[PDB]
Amino acid sequence: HMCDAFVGTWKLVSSENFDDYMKEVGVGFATRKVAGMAKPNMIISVNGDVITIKSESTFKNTEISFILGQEFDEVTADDRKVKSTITLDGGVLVHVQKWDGKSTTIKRKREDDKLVVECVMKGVTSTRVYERA
Ligand SMILES: Cc1c(Cc2ccccc2)nc(C(C)(C)C)c(-c2nnn[nH]2)c1-c1ccccc1
Repeated sequence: HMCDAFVGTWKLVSSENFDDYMKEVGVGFATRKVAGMAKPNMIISVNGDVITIKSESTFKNTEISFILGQEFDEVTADDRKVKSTITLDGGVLVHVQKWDGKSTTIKRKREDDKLVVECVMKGVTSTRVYERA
């Protein structure tokens, strides 16, 4: 219901430093190059306490469905198996992924008519902006 403001279909309109963020995370060259090209839609829906986030692109389609604060297993777009927890803190969806002893955090926030996705690995940050389809 505050989560309401995220629901919808959001198309990528800009990206900054995503290749460097992916490098830091450990994504391989072929997947960086092809994923980097893509123009994914991020589709967010809610049904009760279950939130679903889908990403659809020419590269890969991904889907997670989860309850806030309850850890789950995820397969990332670059085919890594991680343990994820998503919480809603001060209005921002905060997605933490843990794998192989590492961690990254992906934040989704509403800013004006945009959905802004900030990805952080160590000190490398990427910002991706999406707008309503
Ligand atoms: C490859 C990839 C990664 C890699 C990665 C995953 C997990 C942690 C760190 C890196 N990450 C993302 C996030 C969630 C982080 C932005 C996307 C992505 N962009 N739009 N929707 N999904 C894609 C992606 C998916 C389809 C098409 C293009 C890009």
